[PDB]
Order: sequence, then structure tokens, then C-alpha cells
Amino acid sequence: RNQRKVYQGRVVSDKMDKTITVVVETKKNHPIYGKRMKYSKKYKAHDENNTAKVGDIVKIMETRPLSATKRFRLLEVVEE
Amino acid sequence: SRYTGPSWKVSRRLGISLSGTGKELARRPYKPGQHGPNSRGKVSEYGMQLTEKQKLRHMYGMNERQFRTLFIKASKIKEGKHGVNFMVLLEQRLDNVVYRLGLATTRRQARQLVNHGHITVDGKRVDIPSYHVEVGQVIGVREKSQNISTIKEAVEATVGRPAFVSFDTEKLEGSFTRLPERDELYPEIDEALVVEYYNQ
Amino acid sequence: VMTDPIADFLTRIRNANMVKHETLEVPASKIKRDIAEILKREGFIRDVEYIEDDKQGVIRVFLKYGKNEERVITNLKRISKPGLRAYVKADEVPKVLNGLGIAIISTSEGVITDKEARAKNIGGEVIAYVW
Amino acid sequence: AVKIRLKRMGSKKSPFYRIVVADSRSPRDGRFIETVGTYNPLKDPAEVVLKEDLVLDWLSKGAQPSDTVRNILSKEGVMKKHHEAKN
Amino acid sequence: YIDPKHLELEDRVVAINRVTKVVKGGRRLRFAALVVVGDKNGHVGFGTGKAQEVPEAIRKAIEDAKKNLVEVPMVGSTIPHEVIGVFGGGRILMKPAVEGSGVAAGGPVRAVLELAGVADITSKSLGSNTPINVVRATVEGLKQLKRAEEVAALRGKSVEEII
Amino acid sequence: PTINQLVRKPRKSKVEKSDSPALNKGYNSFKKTQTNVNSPQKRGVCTRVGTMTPKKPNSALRKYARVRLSNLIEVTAYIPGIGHNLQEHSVVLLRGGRVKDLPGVRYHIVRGALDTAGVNDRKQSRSKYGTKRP
RNA sequence: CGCGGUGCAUUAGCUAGUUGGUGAGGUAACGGCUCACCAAGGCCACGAUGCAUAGCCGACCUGAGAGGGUGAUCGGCCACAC
RNA sequence: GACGGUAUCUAACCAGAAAGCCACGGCUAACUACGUGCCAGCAGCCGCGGUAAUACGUAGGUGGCAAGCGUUGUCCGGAUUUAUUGGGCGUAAAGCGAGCGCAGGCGGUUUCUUAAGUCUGAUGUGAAAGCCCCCGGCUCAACCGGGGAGGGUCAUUGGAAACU
Ligand SMILES: CN[C@@H]1[C@H](O)[C@H](NC)[C@H]2O[C@@]3(O)C(=O)C[C@@H](C)O[C@H]3O[C@@H]2[C@H]1O
Ligand SMILES: [K+]
Ligand SMILES: [K+]
Ligand SMILES: [K+]
Ligand SMILES: [K+]
Ligand SMILES: [K+]
Ligand SMILES: [K+]
Ligand SMILES: [K+]
Ligand SMILES: [Mg+2]
Ligand SMILES: [Mg+2]
Ligand SMILES: [Mg+2]
Ligand SMILES: [Mg+2]
Ligand SMILES: [Mg+2]
Ligand SMILES: [Mg+2]
Ligand SMILES: [Mg+2]
Ligand SMILES: [Mg+2]
Ligand SMILES: [Mg+2]
Ligand SMILES: [Mg+2]
Ligand SMILES: [Mg+2]
Repeated sequence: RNQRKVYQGRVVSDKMDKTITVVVETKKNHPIYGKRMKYSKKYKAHDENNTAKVGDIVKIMETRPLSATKRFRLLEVVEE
Repeated sequence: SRYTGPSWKVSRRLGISLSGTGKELARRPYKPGQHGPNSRGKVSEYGMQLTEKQKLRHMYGMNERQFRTLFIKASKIKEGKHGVNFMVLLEQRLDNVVYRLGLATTRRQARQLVNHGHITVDGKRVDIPSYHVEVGQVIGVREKSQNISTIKEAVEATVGRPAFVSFDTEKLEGSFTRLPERDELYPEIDEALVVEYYNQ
Repeated sequence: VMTDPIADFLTRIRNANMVKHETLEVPASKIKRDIAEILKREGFIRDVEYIEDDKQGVIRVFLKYGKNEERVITNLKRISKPGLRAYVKADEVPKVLNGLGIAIISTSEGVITDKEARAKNIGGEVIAYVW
Repeated sequence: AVKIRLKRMGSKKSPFYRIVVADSRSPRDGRFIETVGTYNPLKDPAEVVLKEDLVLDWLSKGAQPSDTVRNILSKEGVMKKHHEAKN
Repeated sequence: YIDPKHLELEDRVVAINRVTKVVKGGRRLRFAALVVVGDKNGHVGFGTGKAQEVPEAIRKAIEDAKKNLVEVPMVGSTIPHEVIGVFGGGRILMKPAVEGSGVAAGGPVRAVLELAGVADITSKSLGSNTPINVVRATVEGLKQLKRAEEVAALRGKSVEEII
Repeated sequence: PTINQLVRKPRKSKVEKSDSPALNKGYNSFKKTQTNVNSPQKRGVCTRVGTMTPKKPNSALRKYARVRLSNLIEVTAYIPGIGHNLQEHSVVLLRGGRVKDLPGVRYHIVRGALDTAGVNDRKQSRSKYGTKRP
């Protein structure tokens, strides 16, 4: 069976019930000059029981659309 | 289009004998025009390079566009000197093959023969003077044309066939045994200046 | 504050070489030792020795000047910098002066010259050029 | 439906054809699924290059050869092979 | 040092500059000639000559150039490797060129290379176009060039070991 | 600049402008605006004809025509050649090209096209000045 | 859904089904897609928003290359039919 | 079998019906005569013309190219003239008047580990056509056909651990 994209990230918003906002924190090389630049991507992931809090390192797996902006499902809480 | 004006003026402008006989340069070896005989100023490097390019393309009676495209092909050849290979392609040009075999007194004459279709490559008619003849291909005169005074006069008059060529008079059949060598080619020409000219 | 001790090492060598000093000294670091030994086995620098002190150690380099005090090392150049890193793939390994010079590269196989890197068919980080 | 048909190529008055599998709705010289052979009618014995394995696979899947493609597959025996495989 | 004798040298006049000195009465025009004289086999030099008349300026520059001949390494028809020569506003980059490509360069650099005997090379002028400076910069780059054997000897390794 | 500085503010190049701007813009009667369409020439009507004094180095009476183009822009165009049949309300074709002598002329009036009669007795460079081969 | 490809900051705040939840309805199908209730959330100097311009691409022109410019013909995709 | 008696082939007759365009002061290959007299006019830049003009007009020559030639328009180049490759900031343009400092950028030596960056292998994909390399077909070429290669800061996956 195929696999869905899973990303590590940090929670930055949990004030919404049953959901959390994570950050991916990747880097990219500038097309012209080639230096790596800090690039931040944030996703809205569905939380089952609001287990994750702010500033927690979590894994999220992409899923079918759940809300207007939810496309990810919480898997792990690796740090607090 | 084909050049058809006087040949002596072009040759003496080039400063080298196009026919190789030197007949044009024998008498009044100046550039044409009233200003030819008297003193003329020094030639720039651009003039020299243009003069070499003109030497080659006037030798082979080619237009600039066709000349430039053939020059590009020579560059595409991967091995050897670019200018030497360019001269090699110029030789393999069909008209020059007829001229080297001696079936025509002049390259213009050989070109007219090819254009009128009196030549046949491997027994097949070819009216394209620009046709590219490879090593080993047999160039023969059209059977209906073998008994004409002009080519007969040319064959009898001709006495030196270059080393790379091999010819048979009775069959009127010739072919390049191998690619011509640099020294075998015209030595008065410096292909390097032509290469630099087109590098611009 | 110093931000590239490797560049400082190269520049120490360049300045000492320019004045034709017999020797030079640098604070000891692993990558500095790797560069020094590469130059040693490539014959650019006459000799290398290492001293151990209570800060981090020291590395002393004896320069090489040919007959008539001719400078063997034409110059040194830092390629990969902290501001901008330089990584080269296997086919991208450069040749310094059409091979007359060398390029020191850091790889998963260690710190190697350009010849060795292309022989192993691996890329890496181009630390420096020397010629 | 899926078709095995001739996509026209070459030049004016000098036609050439590629036997390609394409959805019938696609343009003749436009979108196609896969190329399975060639066809040069200009030679007195028409020259054909074919991928018999691919053609048989698509026929089993349900492709419908056009008339000329069917003639080509018959002359190449592919239609007979598919017929036997059905049997 | 290179001895002018024993070498069949040939010269070329790069540029003839009409330089003026203002004197109480008016102008005092002179000609300054820059000349490059070479061997076509790896030796070349350049000289300057200032004189009231063009022939005398040219002669003076030729003598100066002969005195200033230097030797240029040359592998095959080209230089061992790439180089950039800088003098004042002059800045010339010279790279080895494949056989038969020719001498790609401009004016003064062309004269230096042709007289030096290089038949195939690429180059570019990244600095000023002042003839004297570009000629000086060109010779600086050529002097920078190094021989494989010499590099091999200095590094204490064979040419094969270096390459 | 440092690479980081370049990343923060990348290099930006100068923007060129046409030496013949009037040719670059068309006009739309419906929308009553100027379109951005490059044209090798442009038609116009000569609102005036006359002569102008060159800049200080030169002295002559350069012949010029004030022309309103098909895009409604009014410009001044030069009249090359010797003698012309142009008069106000005459339809002309304009090509690019400045006039160093004149201060404010940037376009030339193509000869031999529309009302611009060829140059009488021209016999060299006839293509320019638009006279048929005699 | 990840990632890539315009200009302007003399455009800095934008958002109220908006952001999420619970239900219900609806869809070939997930989903504020719609609705009722609950909360106040959501996006944004990593350029939101606004403004201007523009169909996108395979490709085409140039250049030593990096790049710059273009987006006809042909093919793919999209959008439109006073 | 629309194309269509089309391509194509044969035979006869004739050098007979088939060359213009721009340019020649320097850049830039191409030079002299008159006519003109800061006028007429030329010009891409420099600049030419005031009575002995290779710079204007014409003539004769000559250079370039050719069923084309020249002008205009537009993009790239030359332009290192936005410099990542590939520039600078004492006096030519360019160091904020100075400091404190959030974020950001960068960061001393070393042990182990990790493998995001980085390097590398395999796999999948980046259609076809087109560039490019081979090989054929059209009398040659243009063009056409066949086989490859190329094209990704790609996805999955296996390795390497010097550097970040
Ligand atoms: C009055 N004596 C002067 C004096 O000798 C000047 N030199 C110092 C001298 O200078 C000349 O020789 C010049 O070259 C200038 C010229 C205007 O007068 C000439 O004659 C100038 C003499 O007339
Ligand atoms: K809901
Ligand atoms: K559109
Ligand atoms: K509509
Ligand atoms: K001129
Ligand atoms: K730079
Ligand atoms: K200061
Ligand atoms: K890693
Ligand atoms: Mg033609
Ligand atoms: Mg048939
Ligand atoms: Mg001196
Ligand atoms: Mg639009
Ligand atoms: Mg460039
Ligand atoms: Mg000239
Ligand atoms: Mg004129
Ligand atoms: Mg004139
Ligand atoms: Mg540039
Ligand atoms: Mg000042
Ligand atoms: Mg200043």
C-alpha cells in the first residue's frame, strides 16, 4: 500500500479544539546565490483529544480533507 | 545565385591565382580599378581575415550563406583542425571532385557540367553542384555526354591528378581514394585566418 | 571574531609564503591537520609537525622554496566559506591549473585531493584551491 | 473507447504513420496513450514495424483496431494470435 | 634574460600615438609608437619609442622591445593553462584553446600572441582598452604561465605524478 | 555585497526606454486608451510643415513636419532628401531614428510611402528616399 | 497535497462561514460545501491584503556559460463562445 | 485517386527570355573626378559642408551580399553597464553622525552519536514533437523517418560520515 507524507514539526497554536497548528521548519537554497534560507511551513493537523500543547514536537501524516484547512492527522508527541 | 563576372579581377583582388595557372596575375597584378596600379595603404587585420575568407569561397565559387553553413559543419567534426576539416569539406564538394578528376578545365566549367547533369555519381544522375561526395564514391560522366569535345579536351589537357584522387580515362570514372591532406590542399591559403574571421 | 579558521590557516600560509618565511605556526584543528598533511604529501610544504599544548595544540609548517628561493606555492584560495558553502558532485570536481594545482575536498571518504575524489568518483565540499 | 490507429506524420505528399493506442476521442495527431508500431505505405511493399506483445496486450484489454490497423495486424499474424488466445 | 641575436625576430606596430607637449609658442607634436617584436616560437617582447617622426619612433620602440624580449611557455599550439594578467587598468584573461580554434583575442593581445607563436587560444579583456596597458597586462599573464616540468621539479614529483 | 545582503535584496537591473516611444503605443477608439504594441512604423497626419535651425555647431534649415500619429500622439519628424511634396493634412508614414542636429526630433518620414513622394533625381541609395529605378 | 515559475511596501494589516468544533443536510466523493449551536479563532515582513500586468508548459531566440528575453506555428493542460 | 496527367522521365530548339541592393572619413572591406560652397544636405557615434569635400549630389571605379538587398521596430550579445560565475565605496558614484540592541546572518577546539544539508547506488517518472549524437530516406539540402542521449534544486529506497 502507498504511504502519505509525514512531517515532523512544532506546535504553535492549540487554542482551537480538536486541532493544532504545526511548523515544518525546512531550508531551501536560493535559486540565484545558492545559500540555504530558513523556510517555515505551517499545517493545520487534526488532534483527537487536544493532547498536544504549544511548543511540542509532533509528527503529522497527511490525510483526506477534514475541514476547510485540515489535511493532516497527529501521530506522535515526541517532545514537550 | 552564381557569380559570373570577370575572373581575373577577382583573382588579382585576392592576390592569388584562383585557377592556379597565374595567368590573371601575369599581366597587371593589381587589384582591379583605377586605384589598383598605384600605391595603396596597409591592410588591417580585418582586411586580411576577410581576404582569406574570400580566397576560399571564391576558389570554390560558393555564396556566403552556403559557405557559412558548411563552415559550421566543419566545426561539428570532432577531431582535427577546424580549418583543415573545412577545406576538406570544400574539396569533397561535388564540383571540386569533377575539377580534381580533370573532367573540366575550371571549377566554373565543372560546376556547369554538374548543373547541366552530365555527371553521374555511382551511375546515378546528380544536378546538385553542392552535392557532398564521399571517399570511394565513383564519379562518372553521363553516357550520352561522354562523347563531347569539352570534357574530351579537358581530360587530354589535364596531366596532374592529386595523390588522394584516382581517375580512369577510358571509363571517365573517378573517385577520391582518401581525404586530401593539408599540404595537398592549396598552400597559399591560411585556414587559420578564415577560422578566426568566422569566430568574429 | 574569527569565523573561518580554515581561511585563516590558508591566509597565514599565503602571507608567510609571500615574505618567504621559513616556518609558520597555527592553532591545531583536525581539518587544519588534514590540509597540512595533504600539502605535505603533495610536496607543496617542506615539512609538518604537531605540538600539544593546554589550549588545543599547535601545528607548525615548514615552507618549501625551490632553487634560487623560488616559491613553490603560487597562492592559496578559500572556496567554501561560512557565508556560502561550495559543494561539488562527482562530475563537478574541478582541476586547478589544468591539474598542475590541486583542490582539497572534504568527503564522506575523508579529506582528499581533486584527483583522488574523481578517482573514487565522489563529490564533496571544495575546501580550497592550491597552486 | 480505446483505439489502435494511425497517427499521421512525415511531410506533405510524403505521409508516414505511427500505429499508436489512443482514446478514440483524442485528436488524430494529438493526444495518444502509447506507440505500438510504424507504417510506411510509400514503399511498394508497405513497411511496418510492430510491437506484437504490446498490441496483443491492448487487444486483450479491449482496444479496437481501426480498419487499416486490422489489416496490418492480419498481415503480421497478430490478429490470429489474439484469436487463438481467446480460444 | 633573452638574447635578441640568433633569433630571427619580426615586429608589428600595435599603435602610433600622437602625443603633444605644450610649449610657450604652441604645440610640440611627437609620435609615440608601441611595438611588439616576437619569434613565433615562444619569445616575444614589447617596446615604446617617442620621436618627432613616425619611422624614428618605430625604430626606437623596436630596439627597446628587442632588449625586453621574454620567453613564454607553450604546450602544443596553446598555453599550459588559464591565466589572468593585470597591470594598471589592463586586465586580460587567457585560457588554453583546442587545436585549430585559432587566436580569439582583440587587437594588442592578438599582436602579442601571434608574435609569441601561439596559434590557438581564447582570451578576454576585462580591464581597460589602453594599448600599452593591455600589452603590459598580457605579458604579465604569460610570465605567470608555468611549465609542467618546472612545477614537477619544484614540487619534487614527476610530471605524470602531478598529472 | 555579502551573499546574505544579496539574498535580502537581490540585484536589480536598469530599465531601458525606447528612443522612439511614440511607435511603441497604439490607440483603441472603443476603450479610448493607449495600447502597448510595438510597430516598426506608424501612420500620421502632418499638422504643420516648415524648417528648423540646427544646434549651435551646425547651420542649415532642416525640413521638418509636425505630425499627429494614428495613436493621437503629436511628434516632430524629419524629412530626409532634397525637396518634398509634404504639406499640412498630408498622410505620412514614420520610422524610428533620431536627428542629432535637431533638439526634439526623433522620427523620420519614410519617403516613397503614402504621400511622401520620392526624392526627385535621386540616383544613389534610391531604396532610401523611395525613388523607382530610372 | 509538497514543491516552481511576475512588478509595486510611495500597497501593512487582512478575515466574520471568516477559523475550529458538535450535529444536521447535501455531493459521484471529502470538506463551512450548506445550515443550527458552541467557541474565537484563522492568514500575515518567510510579504498577508490591495493594486498592476499576464493564459501556463513542452518549447523558441540569445549567451562561452551562468543567465536574459519570448510563450507564433506544432503537442499537452486550462479558460471562454454577444 | 480530389491532388492530377501532378511529380517524374524522354526527345528537339535556343545564350537566347532570367540582378539587383547597400556601402567606400574612422570605427569598417571598399577612392578618385567634377557640381556645391556652414547652402543644399549627411549622420548609428565621432562629426562632415564657410569656393580645391575620398563624409553632401552626381559620375567612374571599387567593397559586401545576392533574389535578394537596406531602413525601421523588438530581444539577446558585446555590457564585468546590478559583477553568484563576475565590480566597487580615502580623493572618480558609493561607509548611515554615533552608539544600544529584538529578530535574522555567521561563529573557537574536541569525544560519541544522528543523518536534515552534503556525496553516492538502484528503482520510478520528467509524454510525443523539437535541440544534441548516431543511422536511413527524399538526385543534395531544407525537410522526413528510426535508435539513443539530455533535461529535476523530482518521488521511493539503499549506502558514506569529512564538513554544515
Ligand atoms: C625674450 N627672450 C625670449 C626667451 O628666450 C624665451 N625662452 C626663455 C624664448 O622662447 C621661444 O624660443 C619659444 O619657444 C616661444 C616663442 C614664443 O618665443 C621663442 O623666443 C623666446 C625669446 O624671445
Ligand atoms: K462541522
Ligand atoms: K489570457
Ligand atoms: K462568460
Ligand atoms: K562614411
Ligand atoms: K560578486
Ligand atoms: K564614519
Ligand atoms: K545527512
Ligand atoms: Mg539562396
Ligand atoms: Mg503499396
Ligand atoms: Mg620603460
Ligand atoms: Mg490578458
Ligand atoms: Mg556575457
Ligand atoms: Mg577601410
Ligand atoms: Mg548617403
Ligand atoms: Mg559622397
Ligand atoms: Mg551581463
Ligand atoms: Mg568631489
Ligand atoms: Mg565622492
